[PDB]
Amino acid sequence: AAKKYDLFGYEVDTNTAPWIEKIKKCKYYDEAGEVLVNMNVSNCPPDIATYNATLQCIYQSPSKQSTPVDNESKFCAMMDLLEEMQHRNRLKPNEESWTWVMKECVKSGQFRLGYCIQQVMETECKGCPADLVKANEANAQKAKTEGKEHPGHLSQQAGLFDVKVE
Amino acid sequence: PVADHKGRVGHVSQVIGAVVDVHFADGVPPVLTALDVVDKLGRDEPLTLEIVQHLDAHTGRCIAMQTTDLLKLKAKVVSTGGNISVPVGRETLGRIFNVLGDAIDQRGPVGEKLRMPIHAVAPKLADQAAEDAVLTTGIKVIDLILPYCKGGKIGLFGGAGVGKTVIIMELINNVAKGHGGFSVFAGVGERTREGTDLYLEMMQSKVIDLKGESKCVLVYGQMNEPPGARARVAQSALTMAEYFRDVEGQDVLLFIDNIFRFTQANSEVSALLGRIPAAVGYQPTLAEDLGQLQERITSTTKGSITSVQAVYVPADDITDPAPATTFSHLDATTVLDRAVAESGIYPAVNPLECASRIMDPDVISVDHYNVAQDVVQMLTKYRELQDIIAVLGIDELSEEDKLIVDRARKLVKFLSQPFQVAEVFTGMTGHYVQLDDTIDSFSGLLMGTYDQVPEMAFYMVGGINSVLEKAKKMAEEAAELEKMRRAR
Amino acid sequence: SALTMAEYFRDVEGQDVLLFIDNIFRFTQANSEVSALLGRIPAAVGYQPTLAEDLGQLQERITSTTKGSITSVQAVYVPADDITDPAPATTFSHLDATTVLDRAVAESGIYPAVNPLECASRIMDPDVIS
Amino acid sequence: SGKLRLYKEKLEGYNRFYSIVKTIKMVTLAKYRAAQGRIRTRDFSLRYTE
Repeated sequence: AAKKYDLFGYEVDTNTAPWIEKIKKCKYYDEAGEVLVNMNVSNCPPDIATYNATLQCIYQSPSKQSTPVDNESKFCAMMDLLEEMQHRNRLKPNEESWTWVMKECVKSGQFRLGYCIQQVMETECKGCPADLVKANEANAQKAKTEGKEHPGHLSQQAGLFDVKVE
Repeated sequence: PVADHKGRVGHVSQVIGAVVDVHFADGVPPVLTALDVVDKLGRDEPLTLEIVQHLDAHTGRCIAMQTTDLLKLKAKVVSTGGNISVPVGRETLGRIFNVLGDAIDQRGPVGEKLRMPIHAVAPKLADQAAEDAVLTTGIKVIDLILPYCKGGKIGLFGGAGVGKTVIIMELINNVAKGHGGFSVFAGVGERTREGTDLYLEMMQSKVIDLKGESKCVLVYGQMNEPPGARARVAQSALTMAEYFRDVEGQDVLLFIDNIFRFTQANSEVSALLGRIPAAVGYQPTLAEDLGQLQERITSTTKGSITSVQAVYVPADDITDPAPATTFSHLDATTVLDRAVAESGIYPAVNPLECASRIMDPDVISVDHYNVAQDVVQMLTKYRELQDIIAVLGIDELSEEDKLIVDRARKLVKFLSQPFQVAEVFTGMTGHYVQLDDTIDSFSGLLMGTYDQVPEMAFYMVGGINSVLEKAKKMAEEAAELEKMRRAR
Repeated sequence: SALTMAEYFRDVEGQDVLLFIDNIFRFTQANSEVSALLGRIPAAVGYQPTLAEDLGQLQERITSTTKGSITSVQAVYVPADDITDPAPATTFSHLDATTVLDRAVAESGIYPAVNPLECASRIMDPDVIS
Repeated sequence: SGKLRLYKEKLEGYNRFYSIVKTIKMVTLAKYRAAQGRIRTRDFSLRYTE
């Protein structure tokens, strides 16, 4: 309805729904980014709803591309996208945005990031979904029961002349 | 009236780089005439040529304002009936133009009612102003120490990091506010990144109000354009200013950024034609090229055009022919230093490094001259006292020296002014200090009337009254602090 | 001609060959002398406009390929000790090791008069050397 | 050009001289500021030595 305007005062397209449907039809979350690029090139700036769908695609997609990439990280992709919709494209992440990130942490098993996200959601949002918190803590107990709280090489002792700098 | 050479057809005889020779069967049009390459050629932009030389009664050598790629020989060329035409009027306010006077802002048609040729003879000796007059910029430093000359040229020395953009915007706002005159900005050899930033900033300060009334025109011959354009953009902007000066009788402000790039562009053009460069390597017509531009900037009986040109010194050599020739046309000098800015003084102007020719009782009021000289003398003494206190100690100064130091520090703090353009960012409301207030405010401080006011009351305030009100707000503010510290 | 002999030994014989040249600057000097009579406008300082390309073609031929290896040592003359002259300055980019002699060092009785602060080597890396 | 090279070297060399000496002034400035205390604390020690 209301007409947003760009930095030079020209009007912009606000109908993001057709493009959101395209994002929901992507099997790999790298394809979702391509849809966003086409949105901007078409003078259609993604809104909060559009970014939320993209985060959902990352969580629900198998991998970034058909072939595996060396250091794929869904959490990094989500956080990088969030920085774009807050620091660069002035907007605000909402609860759904952070919850999707938290869902990735518990799904992936990176319990430590869950602690940080839980702190983020509690500070920024009303609170972190207790179900995700319980799952995140459960993962932490599993690691400690299996004795893998930290990588082994860090635990191993060292000295002034026993450290291989490499 | 119409010139007979309009619609005259010719054929592109020779093409080399940006230089094109056109043959006209009925006769070459007059020099400086503009021609359009009608031939399609499958280009992306139209090709315009400007006759600069006559090789024979039928052949003429021209310089292309755009790239000459895909231009074949025998291509049809049609004369436009005169020199390059630029739109002039109140419809150009708040708009961006190029050398050809085309709106590059993509904000709809200009809808001008008249056009003027780029090349116009300078005002005759009989049109010169009867007497020199001061231009009240509203800035305490400029109006006091280096007053501007109506119809004069001011060299704004300084680069990025000293607030040049804000000073430019403030001058544009003040001149319209006080003198009701408009402004024309001419970016010659401008980085296209910085040109975009200026347009965005001017929209934020509302000197270019897209939904309202703007008080500035823009003309950008950026670096990416061939040298044939960067050597004429300044003249196009000057033509726009001349319209307001004559038809409307205003006191316009013409900013040129830079004037060195104008010299460089006209130097490259001369080299392309094959002319032998003079010393250093500039064109032999360096003096004439600047003269044909600066001389058009003067105060006539109808209006005036005061120009603020940003001067760049190549290799930091003040004796280089380019700056050396430019200085012969500058009436005032405004120097910006990073050191002043880092000390929290805005605008960052070095009062002792600036200069002006109208600093004479014969032009300005005797009281104004006396006050300005006294301030300069006190500042110079303050620098000398700085050396001593940093050598022997502050306590070693005599009673008179201590008073001089205190007064000088107040003057330094009192030379800073809040610009209205910076209200959004800095929050604090700006101030426009009238000249009459400036002389009285500084004259009183020198005598010693305001020897009891705290030093900080002069920092970033406008006028003597602001100094007093800020003192009330400070004295009353501290009153609560005492009742608190006394209690608790 | 000398380079052609070296190339033949490199390729056909498949041997590791040394190639000493003294002085490579004269090659540029000879071309400059004839360039004026060939109707070529002199470039800066007064060298031929084709200084870079003419030297580049010769230098590129002086290299070690998959068939054999050429170890090339070229003496470069710096006119009036002006190391910023176009001819010497265009040669630094075609070399792995640069031994920059200095007259001041020689006048002090130090031989070889090598200025270590101006010399450089590509193999000066921990991976290659110890 | 050598002549330009010579002059540029000379200028910076003199600049390095101005720097090493500007430091000396700061140093001897301190040894004099601190040593200026004697003027206030003198002229009565030798009264009877007169």
